Amino acid sequence: DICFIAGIGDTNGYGWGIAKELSKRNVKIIFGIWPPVYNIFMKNYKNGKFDNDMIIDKDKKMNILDMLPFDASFDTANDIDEETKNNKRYNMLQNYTIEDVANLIHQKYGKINMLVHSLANAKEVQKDLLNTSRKGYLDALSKSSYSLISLCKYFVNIMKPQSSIISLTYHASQKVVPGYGGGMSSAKAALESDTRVLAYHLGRNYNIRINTISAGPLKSRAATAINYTFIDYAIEYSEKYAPLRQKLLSTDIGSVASFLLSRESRAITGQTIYVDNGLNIMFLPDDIYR
Amino acid sequence: NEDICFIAGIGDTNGYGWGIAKELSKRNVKIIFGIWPPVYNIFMKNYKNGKFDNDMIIDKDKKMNILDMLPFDASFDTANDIDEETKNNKRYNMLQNYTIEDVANLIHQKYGKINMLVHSLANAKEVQKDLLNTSRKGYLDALSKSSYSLISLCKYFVNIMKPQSSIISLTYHASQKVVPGYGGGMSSAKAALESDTRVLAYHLGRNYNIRINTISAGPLKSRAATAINYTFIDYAIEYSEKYAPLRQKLLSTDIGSVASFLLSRESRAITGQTIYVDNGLNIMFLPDDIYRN
Amino acid sequence: DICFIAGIGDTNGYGWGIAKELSKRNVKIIFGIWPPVYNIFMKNYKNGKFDNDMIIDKDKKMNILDMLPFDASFDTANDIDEETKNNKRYNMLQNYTIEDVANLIHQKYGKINMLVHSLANAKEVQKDLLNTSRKGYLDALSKSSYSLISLCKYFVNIMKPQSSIISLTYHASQKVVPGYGGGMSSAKAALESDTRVLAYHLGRNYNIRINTISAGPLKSRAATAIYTFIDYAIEYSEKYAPLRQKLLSTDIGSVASFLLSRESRAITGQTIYVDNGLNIMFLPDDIY
Amino acid sequence: DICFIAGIGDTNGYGWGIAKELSKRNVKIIFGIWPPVYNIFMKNYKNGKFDNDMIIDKDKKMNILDMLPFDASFDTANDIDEETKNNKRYNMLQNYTIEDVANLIHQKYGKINMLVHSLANAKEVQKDLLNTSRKGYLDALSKSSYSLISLCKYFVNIMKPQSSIISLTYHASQKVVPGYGGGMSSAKAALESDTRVLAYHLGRNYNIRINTISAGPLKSRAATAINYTFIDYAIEYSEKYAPLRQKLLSTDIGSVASFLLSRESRAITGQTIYVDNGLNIMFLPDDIYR
Ligand SMILES: NC(=O)c1ccc[n+]([C@@H]2O[C@H](COP(=O)([O-])OP(=O)(O)OC[C@H]3O[C@@H](n4cnc5c(N)ncnc54)[C@H](O)[C@@H]3O)[C@@H](O)[C@H]2O)c1
Ligand SMILES: NC(=O)c1ccc[n+]([C@@H]2O[C@H](COP(=O)([O-])OP(=O)(O)OC[C@H]3O[C@@H](n4cnc5c(N)ncnc54)[C@H](O)[C@@H]3O)[C@@H](O)[C@H]2O)c1
Ligand SMILES: NC(=O)c1ccc[n+]([C@@H]2O[C@H](COP(=O)([O-])OP(=O)(O)OC[C@H]3O[C@@H](n4cnc5c(N)ncnc54)[C@H](O)[C@@H]3O)[C@@H](O)[C@H]2O)c1
Ligand SMILES: NC(=O)c1ccc[n+]([C@@H]2O[C@H](COP(=O)([O-])OP(=O)(O)OC[C@H]3O[C@@H](n4cnc5c(N)ncnc54)[C@H](O)[C@@H]3O)[C@@H](O)[C@H]2O)c1
Ligand SMILES: Oc1cc(Cl)ccc1Oc1ccc(Cl)cc1Cl
Ligand SMILES: Oc1cc(Cl)ccc1Oc1ccc(Cl)cc1Cl
Ligand SMILES: Oc1cc(Cl)ccc1Oc1ccc(Cl)cc1Cl
Ligand SMILES: Oc1cc(Cl)ccc1Oc1ccc(Cl)cc1Cl
Ligand SMILES: [Cl-]
Ligand SMILES: [Cl-]
Ligand SMILES: [Cl-]
Ligand SMILES: [Cl-]
Repeated sequence: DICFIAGIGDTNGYGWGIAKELSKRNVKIIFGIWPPVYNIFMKNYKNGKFDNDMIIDKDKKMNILDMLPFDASFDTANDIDEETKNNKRYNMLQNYTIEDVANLIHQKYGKINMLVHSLANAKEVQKDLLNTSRKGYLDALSKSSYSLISLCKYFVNIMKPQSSIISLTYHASQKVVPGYGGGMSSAKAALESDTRVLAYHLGRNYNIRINTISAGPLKSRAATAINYTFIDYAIEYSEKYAPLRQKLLSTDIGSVASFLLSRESRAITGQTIYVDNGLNIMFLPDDIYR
Repeated sequence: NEDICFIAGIGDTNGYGWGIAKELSKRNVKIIFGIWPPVYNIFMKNYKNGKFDNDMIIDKDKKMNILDMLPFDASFDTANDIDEETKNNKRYNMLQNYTIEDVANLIHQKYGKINMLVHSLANAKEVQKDLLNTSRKGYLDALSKSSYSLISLCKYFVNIMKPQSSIISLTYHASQKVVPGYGGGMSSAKAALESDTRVLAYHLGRNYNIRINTISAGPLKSRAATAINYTFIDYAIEYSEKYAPLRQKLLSTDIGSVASFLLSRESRAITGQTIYVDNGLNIMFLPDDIYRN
Repeated sequence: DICFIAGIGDTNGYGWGIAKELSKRNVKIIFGIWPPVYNIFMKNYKNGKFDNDMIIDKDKKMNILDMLPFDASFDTANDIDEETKNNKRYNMLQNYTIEDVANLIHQKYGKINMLVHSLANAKEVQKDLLNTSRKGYLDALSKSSYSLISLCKYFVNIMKPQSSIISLTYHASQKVVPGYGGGMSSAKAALESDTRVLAYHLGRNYNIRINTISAGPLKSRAATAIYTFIDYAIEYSEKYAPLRQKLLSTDIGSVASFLLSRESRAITGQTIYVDNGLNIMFLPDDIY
Repeated sequence: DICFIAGIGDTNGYGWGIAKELSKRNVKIIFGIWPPVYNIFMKNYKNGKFDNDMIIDKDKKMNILDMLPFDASFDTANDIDEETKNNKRYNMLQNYTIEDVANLIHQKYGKINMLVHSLANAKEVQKDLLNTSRKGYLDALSKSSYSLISLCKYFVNIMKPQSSIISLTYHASQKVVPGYGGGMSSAKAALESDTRVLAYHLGRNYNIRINTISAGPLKSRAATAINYTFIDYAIEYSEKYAPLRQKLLSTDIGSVASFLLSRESRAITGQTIYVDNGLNIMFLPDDIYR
């Protein structure tokens, strides 16, 4: 049981919660870390900054097999642009394209069992969809949607039959969340549809499964960066109006992904699964209702 | 405390209830069967003749463990709802406490409060009839037995369940897309069960911190399935094994594994949901003939 | 073109709005009027109380072909219960069952081509779903959902091919609306599913189309009989729907009239939202 | 009432069917024609090759207000690349960018009432999703999805009160259609999501409505160019298994588009309306049951 988790930058996101929960099941875990934060992550980890965040309970802490620099906007080394080659954080680093990381993992560890796509990006997220530029829009689809397909395409050859693949989405794909701008809504819409199409292909040709988890709000780094703030309203609305009022943890999403990545979920594929305390089911805020 | 599950809708070892039972016991969850009185005795005779002994094996070193088996009719909420004919029925008279209220109270006396509840049952007298030609009594019977029964079970079991408890039912994709042959208001009853799962999840969540979901299952050759009007169930299985993204035979235990996950605390942020456990066949639009190789 | 419109009690509901819009397209309209309110309706009509409400524009007035008593609880006269036999409001009336009304319409005007189901009922609507009784839930399904099926079964043989059928639903079927109790949510969910299954059977065997309009909130008599629920619903919708305009009964009538016509002949089994776009929204807008 | 129809390259598509049904309600019609096929269209039209296809009934025939070159690849003139600029079919054409045509329509005809998006393109449609390149994918999203956004953005300030917008999508967005490759599934998924997001911003800022029609299969030039071929299979299945067994015509979609573009439909926005003889509602083939 080896899982590659792409899209860990710190201990505050969904990627860390998935790591944690899978570690609970003695899955070996490999982090794919975006190069602009790689060296920072590695320093904090080496200086024990996350040690407390690695604790599960009395007698298991997390065990991280490897941490690799990983940029899912580049499929192969030939795709790396000149702007990126001329960026100091990327220059120390090698083998950070989807193809390169897949080759490295395979040669180093052999075939793996699970894959987590826990990343997204969009230059113009601050702009509403109507005022998003073409370049901004396509950047969102490239980083947040296409990335999954290419990840699947390069990883299928290094995954065993009956492996499982997970991505994270948001309900803004399906119902309007003002503030979820820059084509991110569009990108999550595509990702949930592509999950179906990929499940057909991965199912039939590889007996590999793929699903997506539509998560509720978490104050991760990426979330707080959208412009108190958007995420703060989102959390507070969720905790007020969700069927289950308890605070939503990265690790609640971690448990469901760990189930979807295991053979326990073997008759589930191509699905969007809501791990959001049931908020998605509500139509009207509850205020007046006695 | 400790995990105890009531599974309403076990009439033999060939249905989803038994798969859920088997997967729950795998996880050392205590399990009580709710068995429809018309088939209660036949079930109890086979269980003691050892006829389920082989179906009860989990593996070389594990066997299922059944805490209790009770007569249960989800047609009746209380004793006073029991009609004249059923009273005169000899399959029912030597059996007591089989109304929804009664079985809850009985379970709560013998064992105290439970953690888990599975609704694994449906009935519809005119299932063989198309929806357009299904009578009012036919339609209301389907809704009564397959949809309202879940609501009543919830209502009565809510006060004998611990907080953080979980509830599941089973549904079929016929609710959302047209399956001819799924007659007699069964389609309508699953549509309602899926809608009711959401509304119940709101009320159960806010007031008791209890979760409820439904599993939309692919085809299984259960006793009931073979009672639908080749036969319906054989085409469904054959079609699904041919056209689903995943070609494996769908097993009751595949539903049971997912059920046990939804019933456990690993799914604590999931509620009100319809979860597809059907090898991904729901995601397909057209048959795959021209395209495949 | 002749349309039977089941579920008119007054000018303030969706049925009247549909009637108004159909009459705009020269469709002849037959009202199915629930017996409790039949007398009152015919009295008010006779004394000219609906005369302003019948004007479409200054060159066109609604024309109403007939007004027939109608209770969708009863498939045949054999189904009428003792309580109803003790109701004077019914004892003075005839041919109000689904079977009888279809026969009467067919005997009187021949085959028709449009049918509108604009009705619902549930005795325990004030009770949340969890504390709704079996009798109450089944009542909601019987009156609000099964009634569509039976209306279809009885009208199919007095309808021409290329006919069209419409009912009204609410988004409580698909997303939680607290206060929409009694199993009304369950009934709308069943109606939307049955709309698909009926579309298949009616499509292949009769070349007949059937769809459901999911309407936004309107301050009808039945709505008010449920802040109050309906004023909350309306305020929220007007606060948050993509479109600010007040939702009018005739905005539904306009879509119903399109769906009932040949212009929508490639559309069947569909739930069409006519609600100022409210259904698309996730979160309140305020801070944004 | 004036409608601009983006995506008519011949009389065999849904664009033509919409133009026909709108002309039937005396709407004035402007075509946005892709420059690569603009000349041949103008030749064919000028020679009478479309006269029979312009016949509506006994006494009415289509009346076209204008026919303009138009490429939804380019938002403004500054976006046009040098290869395109030198291409023979572009270098005598002008004002064919999204912004330029909007401004041309405006000064030529004043403000308009209706806008139809009836285009799609994807350079790698013959490749299944998993095997689609990043560039192909983004090209599908750029031409088939982002273009709607850009059309909206440049047109809103040239639209009259009570204006309405439609585009055309396909059910492969929601359920798997093998063969609908190249990220077209993805693009249609984006389009349907974006239709909701646009409906919100357009409704609240401009009281403008936008919907999408999910059409059944039509033997158009674009459909034939995909691939039993893909389209012949799709039509055969639709005609055998739809609740309504009848040939699906471009005017069937035209009729719905006309409605949605009109004031009869003013309480409808952000929706995906299925015009497919009810095929979308079916689960499995019908063979056994009958
Ligand atoms: N946080 C929430 O409230 C929430 C809700 C719904 C969905 N999601 C989704 O969960 C996933 C993770 O988000 P999160 O909140 O955990 O954010 P996060 O900041 O913790 O993780 C996002 C990660 O993406 C990485 N990344 C960005 N661009 C990349 C690129 N081009 N190549 C490789 N990596 C890149 C960043 O380094 C970062 O570590 C995303 O898909 C997000 O859209 C989050
Ligand atoms: N078999 C399938 O392919 C399939 C597919 C989708 C959903 N489901 C659902 O799974 C659930 C169980 O079906 P199954 O396939 O295991 O068949 P099954 O024959 O094993 O289960 C049906 C059970 O319902 C019980 N029952 C019927 N009426 C009852 C009543 N009034 N009161 C109490 N019990 C009653 C019977 O004892 C019977 O054992 C049902 O809800 C069904 O709709 C089954
Ligand atoms: N008003 C709204 O906000 C709204 C919103 C969404 C959906 N709807 C739906 O639209 C339809 C019409 O409702 P409305 O709000 O216009 O209310 P309404 O009060 O105008 O119409 C309800 C009618 O149903 C009739 N009725 C009740 N029981 C009947 C029976 N057994 N047989 C025949 N008629 C019977 C009543 O006489 C009444 O005239 C209903 O299905 C309702 O659920 C209404
Ligand atoms: N034909 C079907 O069975 C079907 C089914 C569902 C949806 N649709 C959708 O309907 C719409 C119309 O398709 P159609 O089948 O009528 O095919 P079509 O060949 O008539 O339409 C495509 C048109 O778009 C033009 N075009 C392509 N790229 C362009 C761009 N760069 N800028 C401007 N114009 C461009 C082409 O010249 C062509 O005329 C598309 O969005 C399509 O996806 C079609
Ligand atoms: O998808 C999300 C949804 C929410 Cl409610 C919060 C954070 C999310 O994640 C992102 C949002 C925008 C960008 Cl640009 C990148 C990421 Cl990771
Ligand atoms: O729901 C089901 C779906 C399938 Cl594919 C097969 C069997 C099913 O179960 C039933 C079907 C009809 C009746 Cl009357 C009772 C039951 Cl338990
Ligand atoms: O469905 C409805 C939805 C809304 Cl928002 C308002 C009124 C509605 O109509 C009804 C609601 C309950 C009952 Cl018992 C009967 C009817 Cl006619
Ligand atoms: O969307 C469509 C759906 C179908 Cl069934 C047939 C044709 C369609 O339209 C297209 C499909 C692919 C490309 Cl590249 C361009 C276009 Cl216009
Ligand atoms: Cl936005
Ligand atoms: Cl049926
Ligand atoms: Cl309620
Ligand atoms: Cl594909």
